[PDB]
Order: sequence, then structure tokens, then C-alpha cells
Amino acid sequence: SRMPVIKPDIANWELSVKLHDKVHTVVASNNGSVFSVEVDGSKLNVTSTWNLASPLLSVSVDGTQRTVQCLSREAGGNMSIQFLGTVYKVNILTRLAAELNKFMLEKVTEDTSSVLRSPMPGVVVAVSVKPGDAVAEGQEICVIEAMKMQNSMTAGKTGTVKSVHCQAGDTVGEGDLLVELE
Amino acid sequence: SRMPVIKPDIANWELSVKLHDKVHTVVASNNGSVFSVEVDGSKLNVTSTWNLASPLLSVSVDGTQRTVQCLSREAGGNMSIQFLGTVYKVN
Amino acid sequence: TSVNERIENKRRTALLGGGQRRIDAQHKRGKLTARERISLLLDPGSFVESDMFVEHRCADFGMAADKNKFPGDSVVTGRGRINGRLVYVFSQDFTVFGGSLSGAHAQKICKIMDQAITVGAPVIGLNDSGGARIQEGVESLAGYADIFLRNVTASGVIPQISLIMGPCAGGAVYSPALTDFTFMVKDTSYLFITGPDVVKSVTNEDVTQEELGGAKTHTTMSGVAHRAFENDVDALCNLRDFFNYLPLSSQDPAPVRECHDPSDRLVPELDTIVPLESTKAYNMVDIIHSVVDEREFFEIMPNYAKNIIVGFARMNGRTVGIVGNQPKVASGCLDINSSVKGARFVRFCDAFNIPLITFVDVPGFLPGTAQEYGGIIRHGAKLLYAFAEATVPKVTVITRKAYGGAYDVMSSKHLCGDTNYAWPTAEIAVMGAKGAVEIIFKGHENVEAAQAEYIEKFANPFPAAVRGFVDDIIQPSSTRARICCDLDVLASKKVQRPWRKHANIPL
Amino acid sequence: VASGCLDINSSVKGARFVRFCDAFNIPLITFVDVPGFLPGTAQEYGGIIRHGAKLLYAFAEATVPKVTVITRKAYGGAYDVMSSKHLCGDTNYAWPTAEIAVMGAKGAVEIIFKGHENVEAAQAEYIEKFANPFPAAVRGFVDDIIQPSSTRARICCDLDVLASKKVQRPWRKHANIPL
Amino acid sequence: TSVNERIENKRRTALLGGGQRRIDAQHKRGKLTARERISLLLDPGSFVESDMFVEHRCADFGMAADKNKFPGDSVVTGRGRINGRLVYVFSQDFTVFGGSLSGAHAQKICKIMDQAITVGAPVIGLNDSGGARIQEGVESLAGYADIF
Ligand SMILES: CC(=O)SCCNC(=O)CCNC(=O)[C@H](O)C(C)(C)COP(=O)(O)OP(=O)(O)OC[C@H]1O[C@@H](n2cnc3c(N)ncnc32)[C@H](O)[C@@H]1OP(=O)(O)O
Ligand SMILES: CC(=O)SCCNC(=O)CCNC(=O)[C@H](O)C(C)(C)COP(=O)(O)OP(=O)(O)OC[C@H]1O[C@@H](n2cnc3c(N)ncnc32)[C@H](O)[C@@H]1OP(=O)(O)O
Ligand SMILES: *C(=O)CCCC[C@@H]1SC[C@@H]2NC(=O)N[C@@H]21
Ligand SMILES: *C(=O)CCCC[C@@H]1SC[C@@H]2NC(=O)N[C@@H]21
Repeated sequence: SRMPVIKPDIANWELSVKLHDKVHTVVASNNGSVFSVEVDGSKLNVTSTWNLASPLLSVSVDGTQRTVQCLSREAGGNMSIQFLGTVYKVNILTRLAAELNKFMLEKVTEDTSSVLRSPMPGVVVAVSVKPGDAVAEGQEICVIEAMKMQNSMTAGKTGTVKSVHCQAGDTVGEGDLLVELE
Repeated sequence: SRMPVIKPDIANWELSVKLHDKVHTVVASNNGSVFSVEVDGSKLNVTSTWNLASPLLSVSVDGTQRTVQCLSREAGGNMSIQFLGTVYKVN
Repeated sequence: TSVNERIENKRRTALLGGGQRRIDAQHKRGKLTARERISLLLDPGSFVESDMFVEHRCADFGMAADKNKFPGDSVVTGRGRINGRLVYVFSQDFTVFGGSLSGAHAQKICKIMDQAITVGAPVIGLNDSGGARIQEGVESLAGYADIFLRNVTASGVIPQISLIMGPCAGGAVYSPALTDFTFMVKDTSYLFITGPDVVKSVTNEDVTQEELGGAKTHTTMSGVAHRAFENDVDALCNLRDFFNYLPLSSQDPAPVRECHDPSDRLVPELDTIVPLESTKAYNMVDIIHSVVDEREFFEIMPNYAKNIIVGFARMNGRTVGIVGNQPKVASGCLDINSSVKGARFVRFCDAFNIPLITFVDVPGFLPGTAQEYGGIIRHGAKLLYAFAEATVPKVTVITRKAYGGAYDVMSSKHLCGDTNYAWPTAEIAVMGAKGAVEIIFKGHENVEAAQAEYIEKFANPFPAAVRGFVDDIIQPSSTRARICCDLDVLASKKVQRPWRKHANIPL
Repeated sequence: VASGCLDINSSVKGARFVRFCDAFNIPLITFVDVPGFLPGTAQEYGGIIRHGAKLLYAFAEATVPKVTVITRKAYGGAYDVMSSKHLCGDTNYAWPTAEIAVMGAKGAVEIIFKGHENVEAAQAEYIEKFANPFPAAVRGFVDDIIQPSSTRARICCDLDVLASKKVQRPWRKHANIPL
Repeated sequence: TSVNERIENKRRTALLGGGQRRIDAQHKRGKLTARERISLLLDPGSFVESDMFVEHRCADFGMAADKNKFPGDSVVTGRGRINGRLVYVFSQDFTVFGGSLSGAHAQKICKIMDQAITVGAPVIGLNDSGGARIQEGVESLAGYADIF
């Protein structure tokens, strides 16, 4: 009551929807429970109750009944949507954000998921591996114990171990290399 | 108590006292109930109780007993003082 | 030439600012202009520009030349809305004299600072400056002082958010220290007082621009920046989302928004998160994400002081602040860095009527001379103070460890808390069984036998609960339901405190 | 000590003291002689920015009498941090040896005349005009320039008339110090 | 030239204000100067002058000339006491640009207005002015608004 809020009168949402390697032009408008969406000239009508908290969202698209799951959302437009069992990555920007985003530098960093370092100083009490051992994503590799706590270090890469640099009984600090994957 | 008042430390009052057609140089200092006044080099001591509301002000000037009346005062220095029956105008 | 022609010519120049060639370079470096950044931040069409025709009045050192007369004098100021909610903004334009601060520059920013305080609307600044404009001399120093005075006056009255979108040097680098949150853009924004040129000239040390004041340094090591975002477009998209959490003024209650997440659902996933073995760590974030509405959590300083987690979330539509321990890092112990981040967050949320939820799992304090000589005592008092003086709802749940003085520091009930829940795995004690029993039975025979009896009686949450320290012991799966119930009845809470000119925080 | 520069440790001690004195209505006297901030990675990585804001905040929010005298240097942002008049100060005095500037003559002139010939000649003119307390005083930054021998008399006069000072501030549940 | 010499030279000019010849004319007309009026009004020795070294910053229309640089910019401001009681005063000096009001002129008066309100002391103004200083234009109009 102190600060009136005025809902923007947005009649049309102009979106740039990037899939794998294509960018599609999509314009949507709301008519209540149904969104009228033009996808590169094709007219679709998506009707739902749009309960945004449920893990299962039931939609009807031009009479076709679909069930989809939204697994993650980011403010930057990234959405992870499971459609017919497969997770698709879509980046939805507004027209303005997409037009200006072209001015950003395409910097690329290195993925160093094969280099497993100690997150915490202490003594190494277990190593689950030797070179050649299979490693799954999330697999425990090393356990380092200090401050009456065992800090389990897991792999971020599937593969086999190339080298084990620190053994049980060794003392390691923060940032020291424990195991190197292939 | 909110705004302390500090009495100016005025040790000497240097006055220019104009009578009829003469201007005299007078320097006065306060020593309590008595003012020590130098009038063109002459030393006088004026002792009184200085009750400023009474129509009759009794003063003693170097042992000489006088009664005077102050009839009017102005902020501009004008005073009308009756001395020995005659009203004198002093600025 | 008519007056209308002159007006149109000034409008066109104000939009170009420093000129098209400068704008071209602005994009080459990978940066947006000050006006493009505002268009992204605010609701389309909601922005109204103020004082677009103001120019500097300095005539010395050639400043009277027509080539220096840039309408707008390096700042874009005005008002708008984000999702219908009123907000004031300003953005510094680097293409006009390097974004340096002039007298008139500050004046325009102060004007926005005064309107926002009077009405009670947040201010979001987009900072990018090369420092003071030396051509004016001391006029720019007064500019900084006036801005600083407004930033202090607005504290606890309106939220103040500062997003850094480029370099910042000189006196300008202190405004984010007075606002509530500072955000940066990775590899684009810097915060420093003097550049590497001065460090090399003064002392025999070798440093580059990124090492001295880069975004990675301030979000990972110094604890100055609350979060860095990858680029300009993502930074403003996340800023809109962050804005939606906060009230417009401290006179307003925490905002409540439409929510589809049932408030009475259970979270069975919690019953097995906390191991029975005391030396096994777990991720506190798994608990936070499962309790909060629709599993959305906004984490602050993800890479700094990782042993304590603070951030924003909603429960049943209402914005709440969450503080908790992270047992994975340094056993969940308190240290200097964690106390600084915690106290700052708690105090902001209290000032703007945002309820606090505390997830306690803390075995004590980080030992060692590194902390003793660092003033761990003086710094730990900051977090205890921030909780003790709070007047907003405080809901504490203890998930496992609470040993020693850390029990009270992490918002215990005796600091005017509202409710305090324990999970069956909680243990509240002055210290663990080993220390307590060896000290109690010091020099006695059969200490291990006495320890077995001690553990059976005290190694559990009951000797504290039966004394009134804990209100209930709940199945972890019900945690969300219990918190939701408390938040919706403590929201009308009001308390009084003795009058004091101002608080005196231990510092 | 350290040329009189501000650093992390000095800001912590200063801010704490200033805040106590303000809370219990004890006037503040400031003696300014500060060339800037202590440079180096030891301070940058230590949060010198976050910590310096503590002393600026402590002065800016003060409501008790503040009397500042500048005895010599006041360069850069340190001028405002050390309780400058524009932070709701009551009086600000300079001694004849005071110099108020964004930076010293060397930095300011080489930056202003960057790439120009006869910079040293321009520096001589710059020093004569700006290396003194006057370009600040004529703009209202300084109330008077006093013979140092009179400093005590001037301060005493201000303290005995500012003691009845009262100001208002917008209501806030509590203050929000930068920490 | 040392800084102390420059300071002394500014002090001497601030006391003369518009200059001795102007002061001579001031007396010829039967008027006291702004500083003589304050000395009469306040308790002897109680007056403390503020911002005596402030000068205008206008450079247009020849205002940058040394001949126009009058320290004090046509007002004498400060504080004192009458019979031991605190009072703030200011007095406009007609001998400097006719007593016309500049931006800086008003600023100094406003400064006195703000200190007096904060402590709770009366303000006594001695006014004498030819109006706005047209060389600055609209700066003097803002001056009036702030005083009002
Ligand atoms: C002690 C104190 O706290 S006060 C600090 C005083 N600060 C300053 O005066 C600026 C600090 N130092 C600098 O000038 C640095 O160059 C910084 C901080 C501006 C950073 O430099 P960069 O980000 O590389 O910008 P850079 O200086 O290259 O920009 C060049 C342009 O900006 C402008 N510019 C750069 N520095 C300044 C400055 N200090 N004042 C005014 N304009 C400037 C110039 O007009 C120049 O014009 P161009 O377009 O023809 O090149
Ligand atoms: C519509 C409105 O409300 S705005 C009103 C606009 N009116 C004005 O500008 C003021 C009215 N007109 C005048 O200027 C008249 O001359 C008045 C009111 C100043 C009265 O004039 P006088 O009292 O005779 O002073 P006079 O003008 O003779 O003074 C002369 C000196 O004062 C100065 N002076 C006089 N008028 C002005 C002025 N308007 N602005 C600045 N300086 C002035 C001159 O420098 C001159 O210098 P000198 O010493 O070499 O002579
Ligand atoms: C074994 O050496 C005991 C370590 C102490 C346990 C942890 S570490 C820091 C906290 N302080 C304390 O007394 N207990 C906690
Ligand atoms: C010579 O190398 C210049 C040293 C800088 C002078 C001092 S040291 C720290 C302060 N910062 C600054 O810019 N000036 C001050």
C-alpha cells in the first residue's frame, strides 16, 4: 500500500531460442492459460495449468498431450528440459539480450577435470585406486582426515587412473596433487 | 543549561562622555560596589548599592554624599540625570 | 538555428556520449555501454532519464573547449521499475573522460540518492571509473565526500546494490564498501585504490592488473565482492533475479510472492543425510535446497569462506535469509573469514525485516596461531553480536554438532530466538566425550568405563532439551513443515529494546 | 610510521574508537596528516577497501561535534576519510603548511601533461598555484588558516559552543556498518 | 614568495575588501563598513570570521581577472556573542561589486544559516546589496533560492 506496483503491459514476448547449433525466432503471447507461440512462422497453442512447482508439468500442444520435466533454470536463459526422455539444453534470451550478447568475447577456459587435488590439508588415510583402476563420476578416490573429520575427494571424470601421486600415510596440504586421471 | 553564557571579561570601560559642548575622556573599572573612575586624569571613587529601579539613587563620591535621579535612558548613550536640581544631558 | 534544433543536437550527442568511435572500442573490448546496460536491467520503456542536458562548468586547463562539452558529464541517471517495482539507477559512462568523477558528476548521483531516500526505493549503481577528474582538482574530492555521506545516510533505510562493470580506481573504490552488496564481472571489472604502476614504484613487488584487483581475487580471497558473473548480459540477468528478493525500504516487510510449492509437504530425503559416524562429512546444501521453495537458492560468495553458507531463498512465498555450516570444509569450524561474512549477512537481513533460518553443525573454532594472532576473538564476536541484537524471526534447527561456545554464536535460543529444533542426530555439549570425560575423571582409574556411561547419557540431544534449550526433536523429513508454520506466525512479531543513539559493534 | 598512511590495522582501531565516542557524546578532534593509503598486495588481498570503509563510515555517521585541523598532508581519498567537513563536520582549520590535493604535484602534472614537452616548466607553475592550502580554502573546504600557536584557542572556542548541538537523521531500525 | 607571505597578503586584502578608496567613499556617504558594523554589534573580541579566503569561481566575462578576485566575495560571516550570549551574524559588503549576490556569496550565508539552526542560536543579518550579480547569470538565482 505504500509503493504501488504496476504490472508491465507486455503484449508480446520476442525471444531468441538457441538449441544445439541453431537459433530460432519465437514470438509468444499470453491469452490466459494458453500461450500462442509462433515458431519460425508455425503457429502452436500450448495450454496448461502451469503449476511451476511440480516435477511433472502436463501440457497440451495443438491437441497433442505431452509431459515434460524442467530440471534446472538459470537467470541467463539456460533451461534444462526433458522432452521424450532426452534432456535438451536451451538458452532463451530476450530479443534485446540476444542482440547485444554478440558483443561478448568468446573466452574459453580449460577443463582440468582429470587433475584431482586436495581440497583440505591433512593426512591421507585411504586411496581407493592404483593406475589402471576404473573411475566413475562421483567415485570416491581419496580420503584425507584432519580436524576430526574425513574429507572424501571424488572424481569428476569417467575413465581410468593414470597416476596416484599421494599414498595413504602421506601428509598433504591444500592444493597438492593426489591423483591424475587419463 | 543548553546554551552556556560567558560573561565578557571587561576590566576597563573606556568612555567618551559628551556634555554641553565638551567631550571628556573617562575610564572606569569595577571593584565590586565601587567604581574607580578617572575623569581627564582626576581619580574619583563612586560607591553605592546601585539599585537601578529606585527613583532616588544615593551615591558617595570620594566621601561626598550625593543624591541623583536618572530620568531617562537611551540605547544610543543619551542619559538625563538630575544633579543638584538641574537636569543635565549627557551622551 | 532554432532552439529546437539545438535541443535535438544535444539529445543526439547525449546518446552517443563519448562518440561512436569510443562506443566501437567499448564493444571491441567486450563491454556494453552505460545506456545499453540500463536497457537490459530495467523493464522495457520504464526508464526516465534525468538531467540529460547538464554539462560541467569548469573552464580551466582547456575544459572550456567545445571538444570537452559532453552532455550528461559521464553518468546516466534516472528512474524505472523492475517487474513493476520502483527502483532508482545510475550508470557511469567510461567513454567520456574515462568515466572520471567531476563535481557535476557527483551532484547528479547525489540527486538520485536523495530522491530514493525520500520515497523509499532501492538504488542500483553500475560503477566504472578511472578515478577523480584531475582537471578540476579538489571539486571531485568534494564530490566523493557528498556521495559517501548519502551512502552512509541510506544505510538501513533503502537497499544499496553496487555492480562493478569495469575498472575502478581512487576514491570511487570506496562506494561499494558502503553499499550492501558488491558484484563484479569476471575478467572485466577491477577494484583497487592504486594501480600496479604505483606498487612497482613504491615497493619491489611484481603484480599485474588482474592479480592486484581482479574479480577472481575479490570473490575468492579478500572477501570484498559477493559474486562475479561471467559477462555483462548474465550479470544483469542475475541482478534482476536478485532484486526480486529484497524489500523496497526497511519500512516494508519481506516481500511475499505467488508460490505454487505446497507448504505442508514432507522431504523424506533429509532423514538419511546426516551420517551416524561423527567423522563423515555431508553437504549442507542438500538440506537447504530441499527445504526452500521449488529448490531455488541464491548463494552469496560461493568461493570465499566455504565453511559457512549464507544466502537468500523463499519459503511459502516469503523471502528468508539462510545461514548454516558446511561440514565438508574445515570440519565446519568457525574462523575469522566465516565470522566476517556471516555477521554482515545477518545484520542486513535484520535491518530489512527478512527472517533468519539457521542450520547448525559446528564442532568449535578453528585452532592455531594463524587465527589467534589474527584476532579470532575480536572477529568471532561479530557473528554473536549480529545474532544477539536481531529483532526479526529466528528459526534455528540443529542437524548434528553444536560443541562449546559455538552453540551460542550460531543463534541459540537464549539470544532471543523464537524456536529451536533438533534432529535426532544432534548433540549439544560443552565439548565431546573424550575431552569432557578425561577432564572430569582426571587421574582416575577406569576412565574408559566411565566414558561409556558418560556417552550413553550425554552424547545425545536430550540433556539440553530437558532443560528448555530445544523446543522439540523432529523427524528431519518434517523440517520444512515446521519452519513454514513458524514463519507464518512470527511474521507479526514486535519487540522493544532500550533506546540507544546507535549500536556499538565490537569491530 | 609508514609515512602516516592508512592501512587495515589503523582503520580498525580508528573506526572502533570514533564510534564509541559518538555513542557517548564525546566530541572528536582530528589531526590530519595523511599522504594516502599503504600500497601493496599485502593490503589489497587483506581487504583494505572493505576495512578502510570502516573509518569513513564511523566519521560520516557521527552526530557529535567534530573539529578537524590539517597540519600538513591530505592527499587523495584519505582527505575525506579523516573527517573532512563535507561529512557534516563543524569546523575545519588548516595550518599554513597544509596541502589539500587529489595527489602530489608529480603525479598530477605528469598525468595532466601526459606526452607533452616542457612538463617540468608546467610543473613549476602547477606547484606555485596548487601546492598550498588555498585552492581548497577558497572553495569552502577550509574555514580558516590559523597560526599554529592559536590552535588550542580555536578548538576551545568551538567546543564550548558546539556542545549544545543537535541534529536529526532518518529513522532506521539499526545501522548497517560495512564490516 | 612563501605561502605565509601569500596568506598575509590575502588577509590584508580581505580586510580592505573593495579597497581603501571605496572605503573612503563609504564614509563620505555617511555609512560604516561591514566590518565596522560587526565590531560595534558584538561583544569586543568575540567575533570569529569564517571562510575569509573564499573567492568566486566564475571565469566568464572577465571574472577570471586578478582585479576581480576579492577575498570574502562581498560578505563577512562569522559568530560571536552579545552580552555573553551566542549569536551568528553576517554582513553584506557594498564596496565589493556593489554588494551583489554571487553563488559563493549565498553559499557562505547558507553555511551560517545551517550552523545556527543546528545549535539553536539566533541569526542577525546586516543587509546591503545591489541585487543579483549578472556576470554569473543563473548561479545567483540559485543562491537566493537556497537562502529562502
Ligand atoms: C589517490 C586517489 O585516490 S585519487 C586517484 C586519481 N585517479 C585518477 O586520476 C585516474 C587513475 N589513473 C588513471 O587515469 C588510469 O589510467 C585509470 C584508473 C583511469 C585506468 O586506466 P584505463 O582503464 O587504461 O583507461 P585509460 O586511462 O587507458 O583511458 C584513456 C582515456 O581515458 C581518459 N582518462 C584516463 N585517465 C583519466 C583520468 N585520471 N582523468 C580523466 N580522464 C582520464 C583520457 O581522456 C583518455 O582519452 P583517450 O580516449 O584519448 O585515450
Ligand atoms: C526582476 C528582478 O527581480 S531582478 C532585478 C534586477 N536589477 C538589478 O540588477 C539591480 C538593480 N539595478 C542596479 O544595479 C542599481 O544600480 C542598484 C539597484 C544596484 C542601485 O545602484 P546604486 O546603489 O547607485 O549603486 P551603483 O550601481 O551606483 O554602484 C556602482 C558600482 O557597483 C557595482 N554594481 C552596480 N550595479 C551592479 C549590478 N547590477 N551587478 C553587479 N555590480 C553592480 C559596479 O561594479 C559599480 O562599480 P564602481 O564602484 O566602479 O561604480
Ligand atoms: C582432536 O585433536 C580434537 C580437535 C578439536 C575438534 C574441533 S577442531 C576446532 C574445534 N574446537 C574444539 O575444542 N573442538 C573443535
Ligand atoms: C612514490 O613512489 C610515490 C609513493 C606514494 C606516496 C604515498 S604512499 C601511499 C599513498 N598513496 C598515494 O597515492 N600516495 C601516498
